[PDB]
Amino acid sequence: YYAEVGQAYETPSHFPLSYTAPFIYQYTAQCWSREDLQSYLERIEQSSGLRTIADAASRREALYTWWHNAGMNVIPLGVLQHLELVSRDIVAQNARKSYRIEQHERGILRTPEM
Amino acid sequence: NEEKWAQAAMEYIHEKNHVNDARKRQQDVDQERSIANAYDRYSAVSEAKFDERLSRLIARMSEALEEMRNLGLEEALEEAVLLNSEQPPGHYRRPSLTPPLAGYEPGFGLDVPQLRSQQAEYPPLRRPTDWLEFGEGGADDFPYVDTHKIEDLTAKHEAQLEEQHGVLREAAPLTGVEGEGWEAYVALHRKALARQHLIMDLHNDPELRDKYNADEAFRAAEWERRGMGALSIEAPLERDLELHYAQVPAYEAFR
Amino acid sequence: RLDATGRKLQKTMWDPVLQRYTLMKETKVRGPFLTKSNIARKVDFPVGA
Amino acid sequence: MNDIYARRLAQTSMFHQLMRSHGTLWAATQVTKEKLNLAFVKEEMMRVNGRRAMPLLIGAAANENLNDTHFTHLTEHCAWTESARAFAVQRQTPLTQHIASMGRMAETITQAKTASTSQLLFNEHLARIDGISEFEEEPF
Amino acid sequence: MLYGGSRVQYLVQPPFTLHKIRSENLPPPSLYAERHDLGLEMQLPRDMHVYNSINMAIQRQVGGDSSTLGGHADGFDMGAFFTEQHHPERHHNSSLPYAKHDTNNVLAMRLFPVNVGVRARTEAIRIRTDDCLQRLRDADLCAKMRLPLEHPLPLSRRSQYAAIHRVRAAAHPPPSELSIVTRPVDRLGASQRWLPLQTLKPMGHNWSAA
Amino acid sequence: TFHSQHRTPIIPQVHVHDEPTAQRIHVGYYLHRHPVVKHSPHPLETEMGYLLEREQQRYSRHESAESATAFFASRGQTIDILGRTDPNQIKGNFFGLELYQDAMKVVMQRYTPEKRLTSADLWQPNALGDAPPPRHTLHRKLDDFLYLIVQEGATGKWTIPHTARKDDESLRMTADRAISSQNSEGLDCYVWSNAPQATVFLKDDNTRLFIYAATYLAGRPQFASFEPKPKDHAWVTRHELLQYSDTFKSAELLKALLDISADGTFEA
Amino acid sequence: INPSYKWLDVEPDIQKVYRSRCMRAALQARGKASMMVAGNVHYRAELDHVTEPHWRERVMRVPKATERFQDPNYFTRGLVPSLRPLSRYSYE
Amino acid sequence: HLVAREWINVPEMKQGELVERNMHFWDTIYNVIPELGLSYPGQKFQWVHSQEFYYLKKIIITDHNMNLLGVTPMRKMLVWGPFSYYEQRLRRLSALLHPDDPVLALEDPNPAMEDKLHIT
Amino acid sequence: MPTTVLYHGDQLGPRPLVILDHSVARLEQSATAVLDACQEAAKRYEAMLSSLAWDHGAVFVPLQVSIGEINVMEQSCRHVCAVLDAMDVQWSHVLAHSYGALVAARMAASTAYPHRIGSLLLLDTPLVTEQLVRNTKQREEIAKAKKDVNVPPAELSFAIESLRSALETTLPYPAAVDKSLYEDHLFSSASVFREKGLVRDEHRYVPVRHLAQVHHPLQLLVPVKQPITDVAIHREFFGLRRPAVIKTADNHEDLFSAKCADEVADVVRAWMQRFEPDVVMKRRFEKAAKEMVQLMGSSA
Amino acid sequence: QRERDRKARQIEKLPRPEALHDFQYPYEKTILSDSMFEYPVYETELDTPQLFNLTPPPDFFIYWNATDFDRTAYPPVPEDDHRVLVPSSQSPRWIEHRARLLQYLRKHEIMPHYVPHIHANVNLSVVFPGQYNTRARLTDENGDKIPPPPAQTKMTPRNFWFTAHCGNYMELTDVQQPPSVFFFEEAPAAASAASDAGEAGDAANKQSSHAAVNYYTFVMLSPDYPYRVPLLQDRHKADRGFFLNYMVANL
Amino acid sequence: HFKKVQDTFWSNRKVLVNRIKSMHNQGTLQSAKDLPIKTINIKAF
Amino acid sequence: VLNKWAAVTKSAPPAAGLRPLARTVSPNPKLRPADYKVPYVLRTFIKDRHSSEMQHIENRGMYREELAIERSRFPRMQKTLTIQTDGSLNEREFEFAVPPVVMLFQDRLSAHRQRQVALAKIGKLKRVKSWETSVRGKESLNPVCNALVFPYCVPKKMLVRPRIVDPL
Repeated sequence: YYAEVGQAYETPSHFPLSYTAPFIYQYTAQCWSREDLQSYLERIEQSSGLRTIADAASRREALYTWWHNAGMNVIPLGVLQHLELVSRDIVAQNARKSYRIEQHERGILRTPEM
Repeated sequence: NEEKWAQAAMEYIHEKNHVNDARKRQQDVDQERSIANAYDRYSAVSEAKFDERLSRLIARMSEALEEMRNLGLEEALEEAVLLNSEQPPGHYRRPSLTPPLAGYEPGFGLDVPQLRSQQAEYPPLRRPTDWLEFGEGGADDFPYVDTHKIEDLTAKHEAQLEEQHGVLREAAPLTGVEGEGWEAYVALHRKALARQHLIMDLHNDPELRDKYNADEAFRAAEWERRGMGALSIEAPLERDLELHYAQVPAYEAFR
Repeated sequence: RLDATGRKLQKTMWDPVLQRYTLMKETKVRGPFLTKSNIARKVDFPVGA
Repeated sequence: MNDIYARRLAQTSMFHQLMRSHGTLWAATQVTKEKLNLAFVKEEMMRVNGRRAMPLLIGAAANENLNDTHFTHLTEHCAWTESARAFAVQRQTPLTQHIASMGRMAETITQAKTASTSQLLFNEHLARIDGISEFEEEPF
Repeated sequence: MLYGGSRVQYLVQPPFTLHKIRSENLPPPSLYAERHDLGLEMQLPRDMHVYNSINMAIQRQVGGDSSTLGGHADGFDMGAFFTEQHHPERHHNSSLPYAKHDTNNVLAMRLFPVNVGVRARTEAIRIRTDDCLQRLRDADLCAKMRLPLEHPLPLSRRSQYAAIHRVRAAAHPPPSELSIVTRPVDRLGASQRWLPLQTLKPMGHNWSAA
Repeated sequence: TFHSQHRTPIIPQVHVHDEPTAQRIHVGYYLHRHPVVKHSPHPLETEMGYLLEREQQRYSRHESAESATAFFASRGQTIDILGRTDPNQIKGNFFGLELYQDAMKVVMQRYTPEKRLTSADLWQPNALGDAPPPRHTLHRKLDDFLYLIVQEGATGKWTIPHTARKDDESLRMTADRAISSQNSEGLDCYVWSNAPQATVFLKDDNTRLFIYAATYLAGRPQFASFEPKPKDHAWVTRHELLQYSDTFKSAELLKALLDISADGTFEA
Repeated sequence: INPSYKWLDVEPDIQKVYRSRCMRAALQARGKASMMVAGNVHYRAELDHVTEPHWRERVMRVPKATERFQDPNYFTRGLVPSLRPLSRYSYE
Repeated sequence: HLVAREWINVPEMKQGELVERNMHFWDTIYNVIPELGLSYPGQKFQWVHSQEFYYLKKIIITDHNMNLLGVTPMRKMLVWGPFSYYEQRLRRLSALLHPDDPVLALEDPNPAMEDKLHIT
Repeated sequence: MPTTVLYHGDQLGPRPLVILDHSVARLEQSATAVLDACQEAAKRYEAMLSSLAWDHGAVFVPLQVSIGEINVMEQSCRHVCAVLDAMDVQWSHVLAHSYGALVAARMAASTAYPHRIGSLLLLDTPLVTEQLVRNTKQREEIAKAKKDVNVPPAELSFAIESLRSALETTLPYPAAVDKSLYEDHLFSSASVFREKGLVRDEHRYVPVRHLAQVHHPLQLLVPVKQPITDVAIHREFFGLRRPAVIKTADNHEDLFSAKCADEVADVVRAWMQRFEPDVVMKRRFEKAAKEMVQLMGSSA
Repeated sequence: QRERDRKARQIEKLPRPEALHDFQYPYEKTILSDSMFEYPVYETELDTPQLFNLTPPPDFFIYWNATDFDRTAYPPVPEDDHRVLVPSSQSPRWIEHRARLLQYLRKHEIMPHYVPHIHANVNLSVVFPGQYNTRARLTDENGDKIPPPPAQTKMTPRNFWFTAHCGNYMELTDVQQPPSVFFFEEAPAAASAASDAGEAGDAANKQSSHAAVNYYTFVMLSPDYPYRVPLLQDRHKADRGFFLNYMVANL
Repeated sequence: HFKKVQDTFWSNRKVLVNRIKSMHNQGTLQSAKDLPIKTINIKAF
Repeated sequence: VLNKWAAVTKSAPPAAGLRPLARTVSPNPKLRPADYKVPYVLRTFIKDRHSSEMQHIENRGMYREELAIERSRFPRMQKTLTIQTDGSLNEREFEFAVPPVVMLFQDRLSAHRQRQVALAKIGKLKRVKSWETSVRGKESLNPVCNALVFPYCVPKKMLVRPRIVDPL
């Protein structure tokens, strides 16, 4: 839902989680109102030790175990495996952007359409 | 008339994976299984009482070479640690079933001038050092070659055994006891040549010799980068045990 | 092709009639394939009373 | 029961053949700083005595050039004189040693048949069993 | 080993170590894998409309490959492909093993007398199957109506009184209704005369297409 | 094998050249005799013989063929020199040399193999249960090793023939002359190592002994010519060396002797 | 490795790609899609190199005949799940 | 499949009188199949267990046995439990075979003529 | 370790015969009256050994019973294997008539002492009984059948009752003295098996599975008439060798008479002459002597 | 140069008759191992996988009598039985058993679909009064109706394969009696260390059920009431509840 | 299949050494390495 | 492939579970792999294919109820007595048809008793003596090390000395 499409997630990997909600929604409307996600994608930031898109990509195990033993009544794990699918993309693309900017100095010079 | 002898001779070389005996029965093939375990149960205490003695022999020899170093006989070490090359002379006897006879000459004096000949042996016995003395650049002080001719001679075999062991893993594979008996014999050489490759690197480099000897987890790390390890002999669980029903032989059971 | 075989060729092939793997003895491709020579002499099997 | 003679005649030699060999090991285990104990000498003692002989028809099998150093003839014990089967492990059997060379063409058939007879393979074999054998002082 | 190849101690091999399976790791119980694991006459051609079926030029390299997907990405090596694809064998045969082809009822090609010629067998494994289709429809029709099974269902009884519309699951009749007797003529207690379903003649067809 | 010296040179030992102020140091040699016959076969092991020699037979490389000739015969291609196929008569005249046949027919009527059990090893208890009996026969027991323990005429206790270390000699050279001098070069000795085999620090004389394992080959060990003014010698096995422990010189030395002592048995 | 040697992939799910294309082509209409996508034709040269930076060396590396035929005893002792001696070429 | 026992009670006439001789049927098989004696560590997974009779895949021994612990799953067919999940796959295959196809082949004491070796 | 021994010959040789008998007594009393106790046992062997002129000498070791529970067997072995060290002998053929048998079968079975016993000849002593072996093989199957749960308890219950209703007798004692011990410690029927009939703590004497290990060349002597130690069972366990019979003796205690003292030795000497190396060697070369001459006779 | 290289190319036209030790290793010879030929040994047989994932008896002689019809071929009991564990959150066995149980549920379509949010907390073991019966019947010899076995009082190896485990099988003959429910819970504690309560928890007058979660209700429902329909058929195209077999409350 | 591949090696060998004896004769200095089966030492022929 | 609707159709094709297709090298020199060399394994033709195809597997690692004796390598070894020149009776084994006891000349001791008396010709029989070897020919150099201990050599500042010369 997130990698094969290739959206321009302009979110750097250090933003809080509450700023991957506008992406996760566009694939989960008809399931949770947009303002409902911002109740799930905040209880994750408040309760768990995870804050950033880079964290939710490096602590997918530590996050779930929180959800199992603390969430499980409100946050539908649908969000989580959605939250894990974007956080493994926003982190991916930033690696592909940060590299694309770091060659553009070394002189590779490719256009917007690459 | 010759190629027909060879055709019958290279038949003699062929080693075929041949069946178990048809006459074997689960009533004796376990009896011979009962015998062999009744043996390593016997020989164990005869081996446990051997390697325990080298645990003592080595203790005396190490502590006798390190005492020679405290007694100030430093140069005596460097002539006593030297390898004693004189082979036990032909006078040295190998025991037989019965003692020597009191005054026996071969055939009581029936002497054959032919069977007493001086004759050959198949092996040419070329060895890894014949490329040093009996080769070009004839080393005058042969058993005292310059070190750099060892940093290269050893570097020749790791470029030769790694090639000898390449073909002998595809062209002549073999598994089981003789397999793990061949890899061990090989890996013990790629290790023995490695510590040789190591002492030289530990020798000509005057930096590393200090930090090498500085700690332990470094050498046990440096030894792990040299490929040298600690070969772990498989422990004999000879104890009478009931093998799990899935570990039974991979053939139809005996009769 | 070359006379590696003085013996007349033989093979095991699915005999589609019997639905059984049976022998296949070679023979010239032109000729009646069930002549009064392909009759087997009667024999009492090792079955029956 | 020629092996159970050999086995019990290697321990009394791997005892001695280690006495002459502990020195040269002590010198090496002083600079590598490895521990010179039973866990070290055994590994040494196996790489010198035990040498599974490869089928002698590979060419690289007949070319084993590591268990005949000036050292491996000193710490090697007497295992392969007390039973020919212990000998057919380390080397190959006294005849298969010949036929194989003719197999890999290292010696013509005529070089094999005559020099691979039941008699020569007898008096020659009992030379390796004794160690009384021709040398080539200047090996070519 | 330190003894020069004289294998005399620990001759008895120690039995090898067991490689266990984690039964939880396994795939879920799959119905479509329950059906086709056995191996039978055939499935349908995988086409009512010939699209999506399979090509005859690749019908040889199938058999369990209905599941989506070598040792590598691919290069096919031109070996074991062109070495197994057209073996020295598998040529100049006439009957290549049962691959995935919806040929005659091979489940019933095995169960039938070889005595009958071909064109009179493929016309008789169908008249066997044509009955096995009626036996199956009647059980579906009789059970769904809660009726005890009846085999030569009367065309008046068939179309179960206007094919009752299945009143609009299926249920057994109570064991009071059950009994071995199943022919309507034998159920109530028409002429009970009996005749086989088909005539098997050990005659061989006299028109071979070639 | 104990191969002959194929081409291995012999690097001798050399007089040292820097006087290191040699201290109180003796050098003794622990002489012993190679086993004259093989390990007496335990009856279990003979029951292992009928195991292997059965299995090593019924799993032969060529099963039915009785031998190489018996195999080679089956093609009519011979191995022997003279080209004989029927392997029964190859057994009659193996060598094609009829003088050998003469050299045999005499042996098979005159030869009688020697007796492994020396009557010196029919030990009798009526001799006495006292301090160890005088065991001078080097022919004592041909299965085990026979080590030399010698008692001085000084204090009666037992010792290994030991001499001091001169200044410029090594420890092999000392041990080399340590025996040849005390036997007037009348022994054929073989010191295995170029370094000692053991080491014992004394507090009585402060002396530091370097044992050396040497093998008697030939030569009558003239004892009253030894250094430590010996009373009488003893050729005892690694095992009964525990018997002299009561009269033995140094408990620090006895076990430091049993520990380098080999054995033909290893059941201890 | 070599843009001359091509495979034909059929990925079975038609909805899996249609329901993305209809997005990927609806996003890039609003100018909100990124052009560094793997499926971009001109990017694949750089895409691999962002993730696997030394993939040249992983296919260029020549294997010694020892490791290509891992110790057959490791197969009986079960260490290596199954020896494949002929699959030696990295087709990436 | 070949369903046969180790011991078969075969009658025989001794001194003109009928007496039972416990026949060791095991020796009947091994003569028929000299492949079972020649056992090598791969043969129980061999493709064709006996290249003579490639038809033969298992030999179901049916001998009443009194030991508590029966034969281990290596040599016993599981004959209890729900062998499937979604449908007992017999009643599916029980739909395809017809009430007029073979289930028996009883040998013939006196055959009508040389062909009818068994009656189906 | 006792000092009391009866060395029969004048010599003692390298590896003489170490003859055992019943557990003589307990050295809780002084060594002088127990000396007399083992002095009568020799009077059964003093005869047999005389005919068997043994070129190695012959020994007799006394064995004490334990002040405790487990010290009955482990003591006697270390007690025997010491008297082999005080004599400078390993691999001594042994004879046995009584509890002096189990000790050999306790050494020759277990590790840590399998090289002291070279041979083992049983005079009349049964090591196992049909009742004791046909039961223990079930005590191993019930052990699983008590564990595994598929088994039907109608067969399980039947197999247990048939295991106690046909329980094991003590080993028949081939003497009068240890009739205590064979019923006191070794097979104290109230102690050797807990969970009556089902598990038998055979670690005191030896677990029967280990009596299915002893391949020390074993022989049984048997009086032709009514014996103890039925031959039928022993040939099954200790390999298919027929135990040579004493065709003259009636029962036990008649092996030692004058009627048999020659052949009970003239079949035992045949046993010592199966493992003495100089004996087997002379029959070996003199074999090849008579072998070779067959080739010189066929040379014409 | 031109003809030598030609002769050099004649050397490559020359035959290479090279006798081999044995057959070439990859192509003709092959290496067998214990991994290739081994009976499937499930590390844990909770799901009773032998009865479903059948594997042919590899051997040639397959001993099948008639009496092997009676025997109920249940798996062997595994030691360290899960039923006696306690569901603490630090017990190493439990953590293993916690996921292995949730492993089995995902395998059997249950966890994410039928029972969405399983908060695996307590060590439920629903022992059934079981007789290892092959079929419902009457006592054979006694000519009596079999007395319905009493309510299970203790967990035991014999009552292992008659519990409710991760998908195991039970012959319906055994389940015909109401099930005995053994469940152990650990989650209630006086505090995060049961400390500083200062006799609180004692002031809770229902200690065994003092918490708002400690009176438990055991409901048993059978999802496949008419027949076992595939998930992917029934998951989507029907909305029907489950057959409620049993429901005890206030446990 | 077997008999045809065992005998050929004996004709296929005699083709090698005969032709290589000549391909040595022609002055082509043929060391033990450049030729197909290395283990031959022509000086033995 | 013939389907159900063909003008002529065929009977049951063979289920492949019997008479399988061996995956063996195509005779076509293009369809055989690279490493493949023509198998000139000279061998006594084993007739029955039960014992033939067995060679094509390598099952020395597979578990065995028997003991793991190294089989099919040691050909068949006939023991025979060898009476050494001093009458010390050994016993060794050979594969070919050796007779029983073989008289032996040219033993180890006889060779040594030959070299001595031949060294008695030059009179050097007696011995060369180390302590009496006050011959002190040597030299010390920096980058030098023994060569006889090549696998376990050690480099250091090593004294150089010539070997012993034995005329024989």
